[PDB]
Amino acid sequence: TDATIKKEQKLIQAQNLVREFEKTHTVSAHRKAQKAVNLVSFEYKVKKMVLQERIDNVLKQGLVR
Amino acid sequence: AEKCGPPPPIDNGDITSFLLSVYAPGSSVEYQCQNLYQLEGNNQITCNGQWSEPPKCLDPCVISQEIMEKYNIKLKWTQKLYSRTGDIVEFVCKSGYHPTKSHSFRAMCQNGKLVYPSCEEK
Amino acid sequence: STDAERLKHLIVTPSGAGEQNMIGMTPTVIAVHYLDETEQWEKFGLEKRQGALELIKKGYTQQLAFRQPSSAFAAFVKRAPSTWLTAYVVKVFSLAVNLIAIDSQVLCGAVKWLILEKQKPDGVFQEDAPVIHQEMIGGLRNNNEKDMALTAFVLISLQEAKDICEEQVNSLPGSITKAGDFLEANYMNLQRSYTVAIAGYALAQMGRLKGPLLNKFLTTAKDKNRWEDPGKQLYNVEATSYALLALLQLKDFDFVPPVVRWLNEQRYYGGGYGSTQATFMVFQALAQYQKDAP
Repeated sequence: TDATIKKEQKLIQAQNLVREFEKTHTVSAHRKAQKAVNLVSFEYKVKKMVLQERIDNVLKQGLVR
Repeated sequence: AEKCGPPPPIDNGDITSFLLSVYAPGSSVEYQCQNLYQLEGNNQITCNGQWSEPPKCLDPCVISQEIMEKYNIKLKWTQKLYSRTGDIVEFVCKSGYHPTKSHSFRAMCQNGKLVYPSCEEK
Repeated sequence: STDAERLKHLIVTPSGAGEQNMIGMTPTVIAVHYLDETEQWEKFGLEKRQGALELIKKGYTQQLAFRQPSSAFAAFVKRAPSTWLTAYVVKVFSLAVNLIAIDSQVLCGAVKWLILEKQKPDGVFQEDAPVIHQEMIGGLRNNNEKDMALTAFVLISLQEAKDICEEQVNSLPGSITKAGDFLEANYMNLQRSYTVAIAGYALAQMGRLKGPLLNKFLTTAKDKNRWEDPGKQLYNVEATSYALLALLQLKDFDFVPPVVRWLNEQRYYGGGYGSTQATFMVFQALAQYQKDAP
């Protein structure tokens, strides 16, 4: 089931990069987290909204360098 | 198992919806070909785990100016260039060149093939 | 790296219809893209980045109002869909997935539309409803070699959205291959340096700009630094930017320094009547240079 495999690999990579962005408020982690969240399938709709809310919350806190 | 996997990928075409990761049992999917491509089969193939026989996109025909100028021929209505599967194309000779009777100047388009008639000078 | 003190004017408010709105997104999106990948935000003012991101959000959601039900795009909803506008929106949004949130189904619906409806049997993409603002399309306005240049443009936009639409569009690889087949077939017959540059970038993305085709690309450059044709210099800047991106894909870093030198020596900082393709490509190429810098 390589389809569902990749469907979940996109999710975990988005989770790790969003966590890295939350820990490192930088432009690099912002771009990587945004690209990773956008590539998550329509299946995990509510989970995508959660991670996108977390990216927006980090952007409200501000970022450095 | 009783559900279904991914829809079969056809050539020169694709499904008409967002590709699901897992497909439900008994659901049919619509297929569409590219431009001028003629479909041959049921556009909606139904879902056990094995999908129904997907339809086939029959290729069309591209009549380029290169092949025609090499044969010293034009079109009767000189210029659509593109022809669908079965559209009859009517060629004519060019100035000075006369027909060689190699093929009738009314050519059918089957899949990809299309036989070009020729014209020769005196 | 170009000083960001000049680029302050590229921060605009997206306002317009199905076409002006993209002319408004283009400078804001490409400026944030440039400053991110060049690491000049601290000296230019990082506090402005968040505000510029909000501007990009506006253009995104505003453009969604012109998304026809066929997933295509046009200046109005009841107007005929444009192939170039759909390809350009795909291109701008594919760069914007690194900045704001974007719905994947929108881009992929537009890609499926371009593949199924607006690709001809020989892989050519056809513009059946030209845009109203022929100044936003750059050197592609010229009629000569319109088939080659439009196919290259759509192909570049498809290969940019590859990351986002690989899972949902299975016809994408075949369509990309058919477009590259047409480009490779009629590349050596090209006479226009703009088409040589944009088709060279498209083939280089596919790994096809090799052999005599590659030679034609590199020999089209005058003084080995620019790709120019008789016409407006905005077209020549767009072409040289496409060529720089092709070179960066080709990893021919011994050819790049003169081209970047010429691009910097033009002192082009964006703006001007119909400067959309010029601004987008020049700063896309410079940003990708700083990212792929040797």
